[PDB]
Amino acid sequence: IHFINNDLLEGAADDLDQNTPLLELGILDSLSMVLLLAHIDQQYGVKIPEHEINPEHFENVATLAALINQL
Amino acid sequence: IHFINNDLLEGAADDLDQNTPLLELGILDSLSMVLLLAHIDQQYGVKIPEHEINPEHFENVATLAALINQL
Amino acid sequence: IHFINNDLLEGAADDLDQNTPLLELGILDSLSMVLLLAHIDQQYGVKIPEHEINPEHFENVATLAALINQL
Amino acid sequence: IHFINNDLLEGAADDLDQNTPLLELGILDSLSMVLLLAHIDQQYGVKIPEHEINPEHFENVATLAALINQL
Amino acid sequence: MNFEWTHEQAELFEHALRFGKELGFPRDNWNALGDFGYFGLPIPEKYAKDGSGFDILTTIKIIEGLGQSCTDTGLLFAGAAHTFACSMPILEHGSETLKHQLLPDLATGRKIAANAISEASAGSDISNLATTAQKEGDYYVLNGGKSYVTNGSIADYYVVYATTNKKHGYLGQTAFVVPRNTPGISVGNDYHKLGLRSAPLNQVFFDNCTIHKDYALGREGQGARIFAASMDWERCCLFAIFVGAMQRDLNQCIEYANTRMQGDKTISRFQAVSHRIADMGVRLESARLMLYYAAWQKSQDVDNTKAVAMSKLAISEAFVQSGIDSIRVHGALGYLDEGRVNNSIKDALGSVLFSGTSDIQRELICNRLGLL
Amino acid sequence: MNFEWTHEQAELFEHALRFGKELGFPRDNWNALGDFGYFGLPIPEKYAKDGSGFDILTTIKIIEGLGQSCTDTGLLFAGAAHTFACSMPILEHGSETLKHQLLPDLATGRKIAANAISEASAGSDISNLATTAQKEGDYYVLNGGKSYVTNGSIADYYVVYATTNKKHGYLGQTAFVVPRNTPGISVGNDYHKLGLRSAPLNQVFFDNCTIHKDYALGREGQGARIFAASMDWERCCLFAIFVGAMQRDLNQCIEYANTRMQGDKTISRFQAVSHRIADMGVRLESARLMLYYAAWQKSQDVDNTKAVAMSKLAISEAFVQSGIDSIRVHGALGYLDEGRVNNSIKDALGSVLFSGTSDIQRELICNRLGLL
Amino acid sequence: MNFEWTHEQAELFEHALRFGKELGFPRDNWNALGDFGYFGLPIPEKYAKDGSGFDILTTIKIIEGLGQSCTDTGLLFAGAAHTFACSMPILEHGSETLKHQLLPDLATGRKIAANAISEASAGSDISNLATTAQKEGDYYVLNGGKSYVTNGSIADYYVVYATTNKKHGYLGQTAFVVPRNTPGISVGNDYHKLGLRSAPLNQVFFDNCTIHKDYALGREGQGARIFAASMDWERCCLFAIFVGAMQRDLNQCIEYANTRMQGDKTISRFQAVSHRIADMGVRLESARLMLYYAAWQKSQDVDNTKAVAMSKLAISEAFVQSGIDSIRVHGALGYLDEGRVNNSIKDALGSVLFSGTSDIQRELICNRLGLL
Amino acid sequence: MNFEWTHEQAELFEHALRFGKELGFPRDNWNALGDFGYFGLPIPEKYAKDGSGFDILTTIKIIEGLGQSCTDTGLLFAGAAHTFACSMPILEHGSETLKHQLLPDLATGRKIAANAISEASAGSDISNLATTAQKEGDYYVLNGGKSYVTNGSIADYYVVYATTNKKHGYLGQTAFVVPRNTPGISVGNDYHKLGLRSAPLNQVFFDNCTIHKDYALGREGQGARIFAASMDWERCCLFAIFVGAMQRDLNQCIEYANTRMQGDKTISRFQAVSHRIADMGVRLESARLMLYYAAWQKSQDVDNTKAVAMSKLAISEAFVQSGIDSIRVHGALGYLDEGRVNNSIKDALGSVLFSGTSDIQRELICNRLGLL
Ligand SMILES: Cc1cc2nc3c(=O)[nH]c(=O)nc-3n(C[C@H](O)[C@H](O)[C@H](O)COP(=O)(O)OP(=O)(O)OC[C@H]3O[C@@H](n4cnc5c(N)ncnc54)[C@H](O)[C@@H]3O)c2cc1C
Ligand SMILES: Cc1cc2nc3c(=O)[nH]c(=O)nc-3n(C[C@H](O)[C@H](O)[C@H](O)COP(=O)(O)OP(=O)(O)OC[C@H]3O[C@@H](n4cnc5c(N)ncnc54)[C@H](O)[C@@H]3O)c2cc1C
Ligand SMILES: Cc1cc2nc3c(=O)[nH]c(=O)nc-3n(C[C@H](O)[C@H](O)[C@H](O)COP(=O)(O)OP(=O)(O)OC[C@H]3O[C@@H](n4cnc5c(N)ncnc54)[C@H](O)[C@@H]3O)c2cc1C
Ligand SMILES: Cc1cc2nc3c(=O)[nH]c(=O)nc-3n(C[C@H](O)[C@H](O)[C@H](O)COP(=O)(O)OP(=O)(O)OC[C@H]3O[C@@H](n4cnc5c(N)ncnc54)[C@H](O)[C@@H]3O)c2cc1C
Ligand SMILES: *P(=O)(O)OCC(C)(C)[C@@H](O)C(=O)NCCC(=O)NCCSC(=O)c1ccc[nH]1
Ligand SMILES: *P(=O)(O)OCC(C)(C)[C@@H](O)C(=O)NCCC(=O)NCCSC(=O)c1ccc[nH]1
Repeated sequence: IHFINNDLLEGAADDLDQNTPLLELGILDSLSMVLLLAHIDQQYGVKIPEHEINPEHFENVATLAALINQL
Repeated sequence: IHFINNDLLEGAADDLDQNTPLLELGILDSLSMVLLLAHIDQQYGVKIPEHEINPEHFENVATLAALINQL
Repeated sequence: IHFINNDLLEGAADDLDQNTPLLELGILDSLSMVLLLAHIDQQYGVKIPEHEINPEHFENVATLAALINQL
Repeated sequence: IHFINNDLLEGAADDLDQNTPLLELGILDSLSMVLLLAHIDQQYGVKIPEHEINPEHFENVATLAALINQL
Repeated sequence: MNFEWTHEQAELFEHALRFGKELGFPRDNWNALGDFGYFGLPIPEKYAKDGSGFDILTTIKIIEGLGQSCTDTGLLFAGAAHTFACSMPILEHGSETLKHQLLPDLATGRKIAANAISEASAGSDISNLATTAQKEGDYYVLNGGKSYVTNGSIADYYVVYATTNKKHGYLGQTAFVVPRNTPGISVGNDYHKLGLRSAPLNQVFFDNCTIHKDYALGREGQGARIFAASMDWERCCLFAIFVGAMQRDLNQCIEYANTRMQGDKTISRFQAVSHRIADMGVRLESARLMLYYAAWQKSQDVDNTKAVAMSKLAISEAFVQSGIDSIRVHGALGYLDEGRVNNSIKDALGSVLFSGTSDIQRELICNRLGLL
Repeated sequence: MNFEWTHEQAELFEHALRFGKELGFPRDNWNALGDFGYFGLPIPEKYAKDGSGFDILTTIKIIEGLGQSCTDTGLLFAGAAHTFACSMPILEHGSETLKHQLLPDLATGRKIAANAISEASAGSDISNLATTAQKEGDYYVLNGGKSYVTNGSIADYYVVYATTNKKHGYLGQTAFVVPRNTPGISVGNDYHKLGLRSAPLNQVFFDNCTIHKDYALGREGQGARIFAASMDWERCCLFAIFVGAMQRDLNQCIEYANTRMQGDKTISRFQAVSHRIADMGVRLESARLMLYYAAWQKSQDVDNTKAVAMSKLAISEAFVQSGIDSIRVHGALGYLDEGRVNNSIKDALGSVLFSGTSDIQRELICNRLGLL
Repeated sequence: MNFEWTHEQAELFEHALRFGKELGFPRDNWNALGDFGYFGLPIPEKYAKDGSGFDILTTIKIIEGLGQSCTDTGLLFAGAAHTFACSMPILEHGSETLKHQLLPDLATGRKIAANAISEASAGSDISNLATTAQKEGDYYVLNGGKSYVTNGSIADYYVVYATTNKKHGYLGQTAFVVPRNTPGISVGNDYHKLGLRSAPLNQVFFDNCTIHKDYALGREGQGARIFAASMDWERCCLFAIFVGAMQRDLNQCIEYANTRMQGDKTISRFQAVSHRIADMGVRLESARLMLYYAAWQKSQDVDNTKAVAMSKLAISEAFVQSGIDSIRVHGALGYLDEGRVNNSIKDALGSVLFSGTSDIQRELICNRLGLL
Repeated sequence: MNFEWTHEQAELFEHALRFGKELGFPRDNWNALGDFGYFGLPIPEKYAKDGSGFDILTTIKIIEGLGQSCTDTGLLFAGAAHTFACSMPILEHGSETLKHQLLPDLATGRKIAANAISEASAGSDISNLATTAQKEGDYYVLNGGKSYVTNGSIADYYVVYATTNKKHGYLGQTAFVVPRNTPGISVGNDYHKLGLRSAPLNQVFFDNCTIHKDYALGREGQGARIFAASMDWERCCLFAIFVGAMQRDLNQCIEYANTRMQGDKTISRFQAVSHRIADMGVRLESARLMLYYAAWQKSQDVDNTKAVAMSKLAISEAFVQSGIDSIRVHGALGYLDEGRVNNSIKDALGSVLFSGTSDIQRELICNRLGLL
C-alpha cells in the first residue's frame, strides 16, 4: 500500500486505502502491473502465476494481499 | 470555466467551479497562465495589464471573471 | 605558382610550371577558381572582372600572370 | 594488372605495368592489400599465407604474379 | 555464448534466400509462400501436417532470409501479421478443438487471419476499447469498429479484442476469433497508404456479430495479456523482415557506389558517400544482433519484453535511416520508381508505427528498466 | 539589422496565403499561378508587361506564402524551376532581342521553360558534359541526352548546357535556349517517382539540333558560370517553397496533437510528441532565417554562395525531418494517403537531391569557408 | 528586413574583438571588462555615469565579439549573469532610490551581483521555493538555502527569490536584493565543476537574514514574473557569448584542417573532416541568426519568449556539438589541455543546464506554440 | 547461436564486479589489478605462472565487469593498453626466449609496457614513420620521437614501430621491444589532458638507442601488420571497459531519475528524461552485443576486422552519448565534480580518438564492405 502510493501514484491519491478499486480506477494497468509484480517478488518472495492475474485478486489491496498470503 | 477544465486540466477535475482556488491548487502557473491570457484575449478582447496579474484577481474563476468585466 | 602547387594540388604535381595547361588538365575548376581568385585578391590587390574569366587568360600561369599585370 | 588500375587506382596511372614498384609508390597499402588479396582469392583460388606477404613478392606485378604461380 | 548457426539453420537460410527469385492482392505469391512453409514455421506438427515447429531463432533466421530476397516487403508483412499476431495466440490460448479446427489452414495460408485491436479512439492506448462483447448464453455478441486492420479485406478470421467488463479495466477485455462469414461484418476498401501496398489495410465494423463462446481465446478478461503476448511474438519475429530488407539496401548501395562514377572516380571514393554506407552497415549489424538476442531471450522463459521492444525500435529506426540513405547514395535514380530503391523508405515509415510506435517501445523499455 | 516586413511586403504575403485555396499536368492551376504573378515576380516591367520586378526578399516571401497555402508543392517546384533556372539566366545573359522575344510569355507562364544539364554520366559533377555544341556559320548544332529534366514534357524551351571546347575544361561549356519545335528533340514519358507528381521529370535527347547563335546565353565558354549563377537563384529562391510547406506541417501537427487524445489526455501532453514538435518549430525558425539571410545577402553584391548553400541544405534537411516527424505525430492516419501528411516526406526527399545534393552543398560551404 | 549593422555597431564589434587580447577569481580581468564597459552595456546613463544605454541588438553584438576574442568564457559568463540576471531586474523593478544606490557600482563591476533561485529541491521547477520571506514591520526576514549560485563567493548582493505566501502559489513569491553584509549569510567554497572555472558556483545559506523592505524588487507576489523577465534577459543576451566562442572554434578547426597533414594531404581533403566543419558553420550561422532574431524581437514589445527559448536551445546545443567536433578535428592534440580546444565542450555542457535546461526550453517553446 | 554464459564465466564476471570496491600514478591499484589477474587474462600458463590463458570472450566479459565496478576508467585503460597493445604482440610475434624473458612480469604488472607508434606527423596515417631503425651487426639503432605514448612515464618497455626500409613502404617497418634502461630514451612529463588522468600520456624520444636484434618482434618489414594485429586486439578487448562504464552510467541515471523529484513527481515521469534513458539502454545493449560478436568472431580465424572496427566505433560513440546524457539527467549535480558523473564524457572523448579515430574505423569498415 505504501508502494502503490509512492511508486505507482507518486503525487497525491492520499485517499488510497485497502478498498480503492485498483482496476476500475486505472491504477493497475499493463505498465504498473509489471512494477507491482516485481515489488511482490522482491518484498514477499511470491511470483504470481499467470492463472492468478484476474479481476478477483486485483480488485483492491485487500484482495491482492489475500492472494499473496495464499501463495 | 469550460476552458480551464478542457484546455488546462483536460482529464477530470470535474468538481471544478467558480470557487476552486486556481493559484492555491497549482492550476494557474507560469505555463497555464500564458494559455489563459491568450484565451481571454481571443474570447473577450481583453489584454490583462501587468499590474493586474495578482492573487486578488486570480484567486478563482469568479474573481477572474470580475477582473475581465472591469476591463 | 607556389600557391597552385600547395593550396590547389597539395601532394605532387611537382612537374608544374608556367606552361601547364590549367584548364585542360582540370586544375582550375569551379572550386579551385574561388580559392585562386581570393589568393589573387589578397596577394596582388586585383579583383578579376567577370568579362576576364576566359580560356585565353586562364590557359596557364604565364597567361594568368599576364592578366594580373594588365590589371 | 587491369584490376590494380581499375579497382585500386581508378582514375589514371595509365603508365602502370608489370614493373611499377607497388610498395615503393604507395599503391599497395593496408587497405588496397585487403582488396588485392580478396581479388587473388576470387580470381585465382589462392590465399596468400602470412609468411609470403613481404617486399620480395609484392615488389611489382611480375613478382606478385610469380608468387601466385608458385601457389 | 556463440554466433554460430547449425548446418541445418544455414541450409534453411540459404533456401529462404533462393526462394525470393521464385516470386490487387498477390494471391499467387501468398500461396507460394504458403507452399514454401512461411506460415507454418512456428506451428507444431501436432496442429498442422507440414507445420515446421521451428524454434524462434530458426524461424526468425528464415524470415530474415525472405526479407532479404523477396522484394515485396508488404507481402511478407501481411504474412507475418497473420502468423504472429493471429496463428500464435490461437496456438497459445485456443481450446484444443479451436486449434485443430483453425491451424491446419492458417498454417498453409489457405485461410488468412487478421489482427484487430486499434479503433477510432484506441491506438497507442488500448486500455479503453469501445468494441464490446456481451455474453448471451453460449454466445457472445460483438459490437464495434476496428480502424486499421492489416489483411482486413482478405481475412477469413479476425482476432478481435473487445471490452467484456468496463469495471475490470486492464483485466476487462477478451480475445475472440471471429470468422469472416459471421453476419454483421462489413469491411471498407483497402486504404491508399504510403507503403506496403501488398498488405491490405482496412476499416472493419462488427454490427451485432454473434459468435459461439468456443471462439474465445483464453478466459474472459485475459484479452489485454493475450494481446501483449501476441505483440511479443509480432514485435520480435515480424521485424526480422526488415533486417533482411536492410541487408538488401546495403548490398545495393555498395554495388552502386562501386559502379557509379562522378568525375573519373567511383562515388565510393567520397567519404560523404562511403562513411554513410559504413553507418548503414553498423546500424544493420547492431539491429540484427538485437533481433538474435531478443529471439534467443524469448526462448528462455524470462521477461524478454525489454529485449523485444529494443529490437523492434532499433530495427524499425534503422530501416527508416536505411531507406533515406539508399536514396541519398543512388541520387535521382533512387528517387525514380525504376531505381527500385524508394520502397524501403515508404515501407520503413510503416514499421515505426505498427506493432506500437517508437514512442511506445520506449515506454515499454523505460518500464522494464524500472523507471517510475 | 531588423526583421520587419514593410506594409506592402506583408500585404503581398497575405495575398499569397489567400491564393492557395483558389487552387496529367495541372495546366489550369499553372495558368492560375501565372495570373497571380508567380512567374513574373522577379522579372522587370521592361521585359514583361505585368512583370513585378520585385527584389529578392519580397519575391522569396511571396513564394514562402504560396508554399504554405498551396498543397501542390510539385506544381510550385515546376514553376520555380522555370522561373529561377530558366527565366533568370535569360534575363541576366540573353541578348536584348532574346529577352524581348522570350520573357513576356515566360513571365505569364504561357510558355514554359525547363533547365537541362544533368546527363547519364553527369550529375553532381557537371565538369564533363557529353552533350556537344558545334559552331557552323551562324548556327550551333547540339547533340546529346539530358537525363532528369524538370518540366521536360511541357517545356516550350530548354536551357541546355553543352560542351563547346573540351580543352577549355571548366571554361569550355556554353548555355543555349533551345526551342521545343527544333527538329531533333525527343522527350520520354514523365518518370514515375517518389514525389512531386505535378512537376514532370523526363529524359530529353537532342539529335543534331540546329539552332541560331542568337539563342546562346552569354559568350561561348561561359556555360559553367552561367549555370552557377542560375543555381544561385534556384538554390536561394526555389527552396522558399519548402519553408512554407514546413509551416503547414507544423500547424497541422500542433492542431492534431491538441485534438487527438489517447487515454483521456491530448497527445500534446506526452513530451515524446510535444518535444518533437518543439524541434520542428526550432528547425523551421532556423531554416526561415537562413533563407531570409541568403536572400538579403544575394541582394548585396558580395559572394553569397556560402549563405545560399547553407540555406538550401538547412531547408531541404529540415523538410525531410518535418515530413518524417509529421507522420510520427499523426500515427497511422499520417501513413494513410487521406491523412494528407505523407506528401511532405515524398517531396522532401527530392529537395535533398535536386539543385545539388546535400553532399554538394557541403562541398560548396567547405570551399567558401576556405577549406583546401 | 535587413542584416546590415550600422557603422557604429560595426565599430563597437571590432572594439570588442580587439579587447580580447588585452586579457582564484580573475579580479583584474573582471575590472578590465568593467573599464571596457561590459557591465554597463544595457544600463541607461540616468543610472550610471558611463552606462551605455545600448539597445539589445547592439549589446548582444558586443557580447558576441567578446565571446569570440576572450578565451575565458567562464569570466564572460560570470559577468553576464551579474548584468542580465541581476542588474536588469534591478533596473526594471527596483524603486528609483534602489536604482541610484545600486546601479552605479554594478555598472562598473565595482560591486558584483549574483542571482539566487535554485535550491536543494527546486531546479527546473521553481514553483515551490523552500526559501521564505516573512514581513515584520518595515523589514523582511529571509530564511533558506540557495544551491548553485553563480558568483556566490564574490557577490556584493544576491537577487534572491523567496516564498512570501504559500497559498498564492505562482503569484506567492517575491524578489529581494540581499546585501552580502547582511548578518546570517554563509557561502560554501567554490564548487569544483566540469567547466567555467572563472565563474564561481556556490551554495549560499540565508539564516534569518533581516532586510529593509526597500530592498524588495517589485511588489509582494511578483517574484515568479520578475524571475521570468530576468531569464528573458539572460537566456537572450548571456548566450551571445557562446555564438562568439563557436566562431572561434570554427576558425580554429578551418586553420587546423588546412595546416595539418596526414599522408601528404591536408586533413581538409577528407570529407569526414571537411563536411564535419561545414556542419559547424551551418549550425553557427543558424544559432547566430536565431540570437539576432530573438534580440530584435525582444525590442518589439510582443511576447518574445518563444524566440528567446529557441535561441538559448539552439546556441547551447550547437555549442556542445562545436566542442565535440573541435576535439574530433584536432585529434589527440584537441584532447590535450595545451591543444586549447577542450574548454569548449567543458563550458558548453554548462550552457545546456543553466538558465533552464534544454528540456525546459522545449517546454516553453511547446507552450508558446499553443500545445496543451 | 546462444547468449548464455557458462557457470564459470558468470562466476568470473561476478568476481570482477566485486573487485571494483577493493580499489601521481595509482601504483597500488595497478598492483591490485595485477593480483586480481587483469594483466594475465589472455596469457597462457606456458609463459606466466598465473597467466589465465582465457579465451577472448571470457577475457572481455571480465574486463567489462571491471569497467562496470572500477570507477577509475583511466587506470583500466592503462592496463588494457599494456596488455593488448604490448603483451599480445609479444605473445604472438616474440621469439620463445623474448616471451619467457618478458611475459612473466608483464603478466603480473610488475613490469609495465607502453605502445609507441604515433609521431608528430603520424597519427591516423602511420604509413610513413619518421622513427628509423638501422641494422648494425647484431643490433639495431633506433632514432625518432613518439608523440602520445600511453604509460610513457611508467613504462619498463616500449613496443616501438620504426621504418627499416623506406622503399618497401607498407612492408618497410619493423616492431621492436625497447627496454626503458636503453641509453638514449627521454620521456616528457605526463600531459594534462581532458580525461583518463590515471593513464599517463607522454612524448618519448629515442636518441640513437641501440638494441639487440633479439628485441625485434617478428621479421624485418612485418611492423605494419604486427601493428594491425595488435590494434585488432586493442580495438576489440580494451573497449570492453567502456561497455561496463556505460552500464554504470545507465544504473546511475535510472536510480537518480527514480529518486529526484521536481514539482511532486520523479523526473522519470518526464519523457524528455525517461526516453533519453531508454535510448542509453538501447545503445548499450547494441554496443555490448557488437563487442560479444567481435570477440566471438576474433576466435573464429576469419577476417574479423569489420566486426572489431564496428564494435570500437559503436562502443566509443555510445560512450560519448552516455557521458553527455548522464550529465543531462543529473542536471547541475552532474556538472559538479562531486556529482561523480562528469568523468564519463571526459573519458569517452578519448575513446573516439585512441586506437584509431571514429573516421578511421569507418575507413576500415568501408574497406571490409568492399568499397573502392
Ligand atoms: C501499416 C500499418 C498497419 C497496421 N496494422 C494494424 C493491424 O493489423 N491491427 C491493428 O489493430 N492495428 C494496426 N495498425 C494500427 C497501429 O498499431 C497504430 O497506428 C499504432 O498503435 C499507433 O496508433 P495511432 O495511429 O492511433 O496513433 P496515436 O496512438 O494517436 O499516436 C499519435 C502520436 O502520439 C504518440 N503517443 C501516443 N501515446 C503515447 C504515449 N503514452 N507516450 C508517448 N507518445 C505517445 C504516438 O507515439 C504518435 O507519435 C497499423 C498501422 C499501420 C501504419
Ligand atoms: C525531382 C528531381 C528533379 C530534377 N530536376 C532536374 C532539372 O530540371 N534539370 C537538371 O539538369 N537536373 C535535374 N535533376 C538532377 C539532379 O540535379 C541530380 O539528381 C543531382 O545533381 C545529383 O546527381 P545524380 O542523381 O547523378 O547523383 P550522383 O551525382 O551520381 O550522386 C550519387 C551520390 O554520390 C554523392 N556524390 C557525388 N559527387 C560527390 C562529391 N564531390 N562529394 C561527396 N559526395 C558526392 C552524391 O551526393 C549522392 O549521394 C533532378 C533530380 C530530381 C530528383
Ligand atoms: C554552471 C551552472 C551555473 C548555475 N548558476 C546558477 C545561478 O547563478 N543561480 C541559480 O539560481 N541557479 C543556477 N544554476 C542551476 C541551474 O539553473 C539548474 O541546474 C537548472 O535549472 C536545472 O535544475 P537542476 O540541476 O536541479 O536539475 P533538475 O531540475 O533536477 O533536472 C534533472 C533532469 O530532469 C529534467 N526535467 C526536470 N523537469 C522537467 C520537465 N518539466 N520536463 C522535462 N524534463 C525535466 C531536466 O531537464 C534534467 O534533464 C546553475 C547551474 C550550472 C550548471
Ligand atoms: C588518450 C589518448 C591515448 C593515446 N595513446 C596512444 C599510445 O599509447 N600509443 C600511440 O602510438 N598513440 C596513442 N594516441 C594517439 C592516437 O592513436 C591518435 O591521436 C589517433 O590515431 C589520431 O591521430 P592524430 O591525433 O594525429 O589526429 P590526425 O590523424 O591529425 O586526425 C585529425 C582529424 O583528421 C581526421 N582524419 C585523418 N585521416 C583521415 C582519413 N584517412 N579519413 C578521414 N578522416 C581522417 C581524423 O579522424 C581526425 O578527425 C593516443 C591518443 C589519445 C587521445
Ligand atoms: P502491456 O500489456 O504490456 O501494454 C503496453 C502498453 C501499455 C504500452 C500498451 O498501451 C501497448 O502495447 N500499446 C501499443 C499498442 C500496439 O502495439 N498496437 C499494435 C496493434 S497490431 C499492429 O499494429 C499490427 C500490424 C500487423 C498485425 N498487428
Ligand atoms: P561551381 O560553378 O560553383 O560548381 C560547383 C560544383 C563544382 C560543386 C559543381 O559540381 C556543382 O554545382 N554540382 C552540383 C550540380 C547541380 O546543382 N545540379 C542541379 C541541376 S538543375 C536541378 O537539379 C534543377 C531542378 C529544377 C531545376 N533545376
